[PDB]
Amino acid sequence: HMVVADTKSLKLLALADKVAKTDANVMILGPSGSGKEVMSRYIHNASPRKEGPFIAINCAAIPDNMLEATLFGYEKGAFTGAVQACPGKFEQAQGGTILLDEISEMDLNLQAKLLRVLQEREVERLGSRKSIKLDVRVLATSNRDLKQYVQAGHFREDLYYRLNVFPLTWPALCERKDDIEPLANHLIERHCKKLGLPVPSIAPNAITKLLNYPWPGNVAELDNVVQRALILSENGHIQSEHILLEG
Amino acid sequence: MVVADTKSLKLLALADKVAKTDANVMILGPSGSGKEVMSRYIHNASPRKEGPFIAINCAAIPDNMLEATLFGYEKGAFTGAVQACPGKFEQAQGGTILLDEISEMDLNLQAKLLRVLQEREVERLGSRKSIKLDVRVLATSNRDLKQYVQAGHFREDLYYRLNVFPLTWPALCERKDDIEPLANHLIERHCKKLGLPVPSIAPNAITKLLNYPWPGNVAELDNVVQRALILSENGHIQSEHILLEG
Amino acid sequence: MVVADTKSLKLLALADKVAKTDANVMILGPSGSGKEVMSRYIHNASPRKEGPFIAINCAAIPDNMLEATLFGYEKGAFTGAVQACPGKFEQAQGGTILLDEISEMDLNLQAKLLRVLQEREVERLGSRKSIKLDVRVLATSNRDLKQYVQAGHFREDLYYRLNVFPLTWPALCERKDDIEPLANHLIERHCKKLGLPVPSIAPNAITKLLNYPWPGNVAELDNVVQRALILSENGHIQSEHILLEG
Amino acid sequence: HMVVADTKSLKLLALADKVAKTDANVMILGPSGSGKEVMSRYIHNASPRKEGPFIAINCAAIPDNMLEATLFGYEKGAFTGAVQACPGKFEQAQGGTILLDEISEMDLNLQAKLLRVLQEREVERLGSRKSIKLDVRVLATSNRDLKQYVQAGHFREDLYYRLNVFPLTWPALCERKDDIEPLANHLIERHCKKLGLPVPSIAPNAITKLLNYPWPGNVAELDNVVQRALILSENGHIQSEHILLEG
Amino acid sequence: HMVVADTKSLKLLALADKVAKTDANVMILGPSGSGKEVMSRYIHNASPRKEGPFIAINCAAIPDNMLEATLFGYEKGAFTGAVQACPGKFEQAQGGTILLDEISEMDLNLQAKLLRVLQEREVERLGSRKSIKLDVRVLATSNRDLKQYVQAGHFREDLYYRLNVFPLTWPALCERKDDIEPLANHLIERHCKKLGLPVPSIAPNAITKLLNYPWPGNVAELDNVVQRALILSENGHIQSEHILLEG
Amino acid sequence: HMVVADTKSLKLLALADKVAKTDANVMILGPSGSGKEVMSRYIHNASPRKEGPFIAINCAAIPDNMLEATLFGYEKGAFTGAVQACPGKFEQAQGGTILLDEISEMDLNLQAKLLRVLQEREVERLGSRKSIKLDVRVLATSNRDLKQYVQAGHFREDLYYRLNVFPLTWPALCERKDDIEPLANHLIERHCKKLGLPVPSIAPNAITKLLNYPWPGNVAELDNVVQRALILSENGHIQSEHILLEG
Amino acid sequence: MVVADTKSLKLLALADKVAKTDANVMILGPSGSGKEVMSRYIHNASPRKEGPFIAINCAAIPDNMLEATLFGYEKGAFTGAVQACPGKFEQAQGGTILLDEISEMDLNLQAKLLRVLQEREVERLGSRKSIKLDVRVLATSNRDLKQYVQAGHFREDLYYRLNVFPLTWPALCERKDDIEPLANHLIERHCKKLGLPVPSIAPNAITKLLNYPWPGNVAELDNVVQRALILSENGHIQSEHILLEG
Repeated sequence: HMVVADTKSLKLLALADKVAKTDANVMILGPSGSGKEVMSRYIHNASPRKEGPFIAINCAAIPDNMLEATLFGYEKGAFTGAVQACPGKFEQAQGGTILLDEISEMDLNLQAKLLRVLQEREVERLGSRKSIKLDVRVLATSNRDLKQYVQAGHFREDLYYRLNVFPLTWPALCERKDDIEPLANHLIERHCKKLGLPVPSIAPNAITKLLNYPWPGNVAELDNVVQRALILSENGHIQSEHILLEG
Repeated sequence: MVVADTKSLKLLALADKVAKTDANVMILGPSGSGKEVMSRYIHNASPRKEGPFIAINCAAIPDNMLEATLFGYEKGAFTGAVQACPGKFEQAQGGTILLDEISEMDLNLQAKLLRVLQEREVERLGSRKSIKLDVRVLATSNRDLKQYVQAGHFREDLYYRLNVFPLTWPALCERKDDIEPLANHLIERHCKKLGLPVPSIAPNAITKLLNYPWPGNVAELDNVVQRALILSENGHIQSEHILLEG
Repeated sequence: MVVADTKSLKLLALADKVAKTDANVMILGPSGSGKEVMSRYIHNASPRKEGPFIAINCAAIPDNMLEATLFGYEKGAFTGAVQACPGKFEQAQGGTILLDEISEMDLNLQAKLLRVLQEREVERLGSRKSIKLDVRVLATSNRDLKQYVQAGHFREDLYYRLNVFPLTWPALCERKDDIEPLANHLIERHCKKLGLPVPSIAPNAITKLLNYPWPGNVAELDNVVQRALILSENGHIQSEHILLEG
Repeated sequence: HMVVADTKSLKLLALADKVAKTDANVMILGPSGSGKEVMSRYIHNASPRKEGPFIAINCAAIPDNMLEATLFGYEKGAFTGAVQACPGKFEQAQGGTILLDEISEMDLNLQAKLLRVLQEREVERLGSRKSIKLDVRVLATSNRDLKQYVQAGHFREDLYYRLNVFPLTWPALCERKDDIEPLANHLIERHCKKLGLPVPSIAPNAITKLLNYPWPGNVAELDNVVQRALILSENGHIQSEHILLEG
Repeated sequence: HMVVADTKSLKLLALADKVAKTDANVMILGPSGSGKEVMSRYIHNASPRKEGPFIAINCAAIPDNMLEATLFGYEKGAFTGAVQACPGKFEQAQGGTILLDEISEMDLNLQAKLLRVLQEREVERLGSRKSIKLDVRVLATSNRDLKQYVQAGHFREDLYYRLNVFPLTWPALCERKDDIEPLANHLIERHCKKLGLPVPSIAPNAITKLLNYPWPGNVAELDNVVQRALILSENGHIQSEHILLEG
Repeated sequence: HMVVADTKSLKLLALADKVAKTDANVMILGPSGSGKEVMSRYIHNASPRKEGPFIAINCAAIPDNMLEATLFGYEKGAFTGAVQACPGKFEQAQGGTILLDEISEMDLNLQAKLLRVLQEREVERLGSRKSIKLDVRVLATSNRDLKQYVQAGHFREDLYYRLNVFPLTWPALCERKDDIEPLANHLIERHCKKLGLPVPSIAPNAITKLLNYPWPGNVAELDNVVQRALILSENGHIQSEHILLEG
Repeated sequence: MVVADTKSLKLLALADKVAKTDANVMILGPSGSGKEVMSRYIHNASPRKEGPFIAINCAAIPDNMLEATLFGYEKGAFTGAVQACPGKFEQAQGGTILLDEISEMDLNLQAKLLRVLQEREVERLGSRKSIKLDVRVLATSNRDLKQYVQAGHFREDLYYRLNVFPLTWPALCERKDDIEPLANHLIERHCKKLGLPVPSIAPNAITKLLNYPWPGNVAELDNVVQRALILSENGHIQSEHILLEG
């Protein structure tokens, strides 16, 4: 789960705890990453719905234009290709929490649909006129200023406010450098756990080399550098020579 | 309908006058929930009080189903119409219908609405049969309709038919005396909905709310208030709990 | 029907001249409902007064059904033609038809109308059978048709055939002596259809109406009047009850 | 038909009398009007085919793009809409005269078909390979300088030469003011005769008022002014006040 | 057939006699005129195929884009409208001569099909894979510089050289004035014979009037002026007064 | 058969003899002509695949976009028009040599297919997924610089290197004047033999006229001049007067 | 593999360290045969050396069958699919697949590829059934992927998945000590597949080959070599047989 050390991150987890015990929609802003989903589950496991299902969907990763079809579901013959009936992600997240990752990639028409789901607390599959009563807690993320996206006319203003009741800005890695070392060691361990290998120590100069890199790719880039260093050290003591950043 | 500003009370005074009549009411101003509740205020003060109240947001209907929802359709009137379905005008029989954000209707859809208003009857899509209509019409626009007409995006004849009695529900910053009662209203109905006790708002917090221009109006006030309730852990809302934009 | 201005009376005097005949009357001037009441006046003053009077607005028919309603259509003449249907020309047999806003016809629709006027025959879309017509034709336009012809949007041959006896029904500000009698008529017919006793207008209210340029003409006057009746609560309309966009 | 008095118009009828005796194609030039057809009928009744049929078609007045279909005819199913077999206008004008009014409205493809009709003296209906022998004399009109229209590439040069064997330019009404008074009297007469009314006289001042108007609408406009004067005079003596022109 | 008198034309006919005796493809260039296809016929009847068929097709006059279908022929159903099988123009000109008039109107694809016909000396109908063996001599014309047309990418270079073995340029009427008087008389004769009328002569003053006109329409215009003159002269002797030129 | 005399031409035939013994792909460059095919035929007859089939296809002469269809072949119903099965040019060239004349006319997709054919030594018809083992030597031509064509992104680089293993640039006729006279005589020869005529000689002055013309049309243009001269001389002695160049 | 240049030897040394793992390898540099020779080296040095090795060039598949051949497809999944067909991933089960020139995939194919890497399972086109995959992934680009991501033509998330262990296989001029061993190698395999004795390369020819920049790299060297063998009549290759760009 969430492993931090920087004071700004600790403050952000503190806020995450306050909103967790409620049913408010959480908007996780900041650069795109995987932490956002690490917090989403954290919020879930801290919410009164910890035993409920946790469903995640990335609105910027679904090919063949099946974002709409995945969210709301569809009946047999709702569109060219719909060979079967299929429950939406909202249905699978009944009594639990759904995560709409990268929500800023929804077209204006899809937002108008999503708005109705939030308002009516009911969902209807594509090609269906039957509504489904919904008890689902909604989380969402965005790597861009939604307020300006509303101004640009690419996002609904009404939907914007309904989702920004409790925004949390999960910052880049360079703005929380105290998180780098705990995160680095965490990646080393979980990768050693995959292969039954003992976790190796990490050199001081290696750490200093990591702390002083701006990390434009954030956690995703850190995971690469670490995994790369583990290859170089052959799962052994990693030193500054094993740390190859874009420098 | 929670108001307190003297200019808002004047507006409710006008609303009480048209309520007694069957006149088309156009509620102007910025988009919001108020235009929706001020329309239902009129209904409950109208001779059609006990009648049905139908609302439709022309800027919120997905899949281009605005026309199909208003007038209804017969089976197979368009690709996807797998059943018969009455229009919102039919559902508003003997009562009131609200055409929220009416400026979103295309010129063709305006021509159909015009026919409905003048002939007091409606026809479903893919239907030749007219249905006699006894419906009081309310509408809403966040645009200057006259400027919209002159821009050639709105029918002039339809404009005058809907603009016999325009009420302009202003922005929240030009009716600041409504802000404190509104906030307490928003807190209450949110707490009641969640089965929680209603907290009060500290004097400093009120001052903080009154001096914000509210570019998002009521929709933003509900935001701030719901956020404050989370920060206050459902306790009394202090100035520290009110985050506006920074 | 309800005029008092000397230039309006002189126009109705001209209306009686053509009424006796079967000549095509072109009614020019601002887009209004007043044009239809004069065309009714022409009909009721014509030897076809006992015949039918059918009106059609060429700028108010949705779903591109202007051609379909004028000429009629057989079953399956177009995708949607689910039945046979007589045109507006057939219904006006032995009487008078009013082609309101005739400047909205596409050049192709004009060529078909020209065919009807010349041969005194009509044929439904889908049909090759022509129907002998005995119909007197009236038309309107808020547009300089001569200018429209030069702009290549209107047929020159059709123009001259309809411009035998052009009558220009002027704007409301160019016939202000009609304003006061018209205002009382709008009050009377509105109150009567709502079962309310008819109120009169205060002198100050009259002067206020006479000195407004009326960019919306009779359509706008009806708005202001109905608005005043709401404000006056069906009492005597005072100067304060008259809210125009000054 | 025909009512002239101007010296330049009398010469033009004199020319019409010469081609009438022949089978030559006549191109009637000048501004569009009814006079174009009444001279075509004058030629026909002065022609050896005077007992033959006279067929007229306005190429600029046939709706639904039925120009080609009306001229050549069509068998059942030649195009989407052909629910029957139908003879062409050329077939109807067999042994007589056909009038192609405003011929400059034909597309270059339609011209190519008309060309082969003039050359081979045969016509084929749309959707038919069966050719029909034709004994038809051809007349045509145009409000356009066909030579300029040829040079512009909108008209076939070869067709231009077959049709402009004997051009006759029926001028604007202002270039033949001596025709105005006889023409006005003709209109007053035929209207009153159509209603069984006695023909009224026309004041000298009314005549002079008509003579000094340029008539941009030519004969078509004159007919309007005359009718309007009859309406105003109540079929009575037309005076210099029943003549409403422009102002 | 050929009615010439100018030494310029006589030298061309002299050249025509040489190729006639051979099977070489003749390219007749010069302004578009009926004049050519008289030479094409002269070439044919002076050729060893004088008893064979003579088929002429004008590539710029075939309506409804039926150039390719009439030249190659089709089987039933080769295109929308083909309700039967139909031999091409090449098949009809078997053992004789075919004339491809205005060959510069063929699109690059049609040209590629014609090229293959010249090489393989066999043709296949549209919608047909069976190839018909041919023994046809090919003649062609063009009113434009084919070389320039090749450089403009509107004509195949290989096809150009196959057809331009023996190019004969049939000049404008003004560049061979001594042909005018004999041509004029021939146009009067064949027109007067066509209508069963006695053929008249042309006055000397009328002759000189014809000789000093540049003839931009060439012999299509000369045939026009003549037919118009015969109308005015009432089939009598043509005087200069009867000759109305466009100038 | 290759008839040359220029020292630069003899060098290319010397090179051609070296590759003929091998199985390498030969790219013949220079202006488009027929001499490129008679070199392919030469290379074939000098190759160990001499007795094998020689199949030639011009990629710039196949109408109706049937280039891809004729090369690879197709099964019944591979495209709208494929009414039967049909073997490709590669199949017909089994155990022999194929000539891809003007290969620069292949679209990038068709090039990617040809590349696979060269690599895997297999071909499959359109609409078929069964592949056919190939034993075919590939020769190709191009009237343009393939390197610039690759740089222009209109030709695959990898394919360019597979085809330009042994490029031979067959120059224009002006860069090898010593070939003109032997070529011209050869043309006079074979053009006589097809008619059963005795071969005539060509005057010294006439030869000199040939040598000093730049021949922008090369061999194709030379053949025209020769044929034209034979027509003018009536298959007799050719003099400088019979030689009409574009001058 | 040939290799003699210190640069290439260090790259192969790095290849050995990543071979023993299941990490995705990114082989960068100009397009050539050498990339797949390294991808095969990585395989034969990996614990999956006895497993299947599947190669697919994303820039060489005709008729847009890149997505189809990679993922596989059920019958009639697209207009052309007349049969079921397993994808390249299915064929590379328990072994290694090489996605050659991966920068040619469109953003959609990249999204599909991403899910395959994440979930370690694939589903054919027109199929809902997911196939569990034990497949090691190698990839190749002749393009700066980082820049390609910034240009918005490549997914950033997919980029970092593949950029765990990037290896840049340089141009032939940046590793000249490989030229001579590579040259003799190309002669050897070309002569052996043609049933000819292998010729040697003269000292003067070697230096002539060493001082050419090789913009076409190995593909050009193989080209130049094969041409030399023809000129040498399969004899020893002299500098006179080396035709480059003179």
